[PDB]
Amino acid sequence: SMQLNPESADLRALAKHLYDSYIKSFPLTKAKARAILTGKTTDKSPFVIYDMNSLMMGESKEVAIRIFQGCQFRSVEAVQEITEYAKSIPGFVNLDLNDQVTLLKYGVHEIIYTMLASLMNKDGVLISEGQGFMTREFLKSLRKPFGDFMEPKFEFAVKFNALELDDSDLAIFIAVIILSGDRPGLLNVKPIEDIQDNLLQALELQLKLNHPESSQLFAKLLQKMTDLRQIVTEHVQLLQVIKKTELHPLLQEIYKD
Ligand SMILES: O=C(NCc1ccc(NS(=O)(=O)C2CC2)cc1C(F)(F)F)c1ccc2c(ccn2Cc2cccc(F)c2)c1
Repeated sequence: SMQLNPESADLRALAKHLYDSYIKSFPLTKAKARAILTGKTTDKSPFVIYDMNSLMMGESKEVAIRIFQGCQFRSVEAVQEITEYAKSIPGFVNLDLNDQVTLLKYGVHEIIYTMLASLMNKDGVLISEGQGFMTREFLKSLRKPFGDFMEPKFEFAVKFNALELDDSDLAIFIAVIILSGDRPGLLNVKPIEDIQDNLLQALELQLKLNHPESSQLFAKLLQKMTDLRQIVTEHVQLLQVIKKTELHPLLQEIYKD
């Protein structure tokens, strides 16, 4: 932040641009989520699924299957949302279409887990764009091996939510994730890394401006990009299981290779 000059003003314009398209691409923001989770919102208070009884009034193996079929459904519409946003990242549509598909191939699950944290508190998660709330302990209590399917998310979210990012912060963060230069099968790492470096400059200036009394928030955020890789691997391992135990075409395209 040290200087107010043309370079720092471009980085603010890039942050504004990302925020606006974020707001356009993501109906349920962290600000709206935090409002629903605190009772303040105008929107009719969401129904709380906390046991088998409350799940029935909301709508065993059938209870589990149904829940995971919604998570597959919402995850598909979540990929649409994130596709829209990526298109708004200055530069992104000027890379080999192959690289674009790649960057998004490996990106969506990391963003999903990132933005899922926005919908979470200690007690549980907002579902169906804020109309429901499903508790951590209920999800936990589901038949093995689906029973332990969100716990990693809740664990991630607890530590992620303690950073106290807002929508402005997350917009740039989410862009930094999509423009990851280490994804398999990238043709041109240079142009990708080049955009990410500018995004990383915009994030840093954003975190300095937005979190005055917040030590190494930049470093801690970049370390979260490490937690996310690990979480995505552990999901895949869990689905490598369901294959033998018990997805959606576009999720199958992403899980392949
Ligand atoms: O928003 C949902 N889930 C978000 C989500 C996304 C991904 C995941 N994890 S994942 O899939 O592993 C990710 C990598 C791709 C988990 C969730 C979670 F539920 F935990 F929050 C949601 C939940 C229930 C829904 C539906 C749709 C139908 N059900 C039933 C119903 C329950 C209550 C009322 C009702 F009308 C339907 C959608």
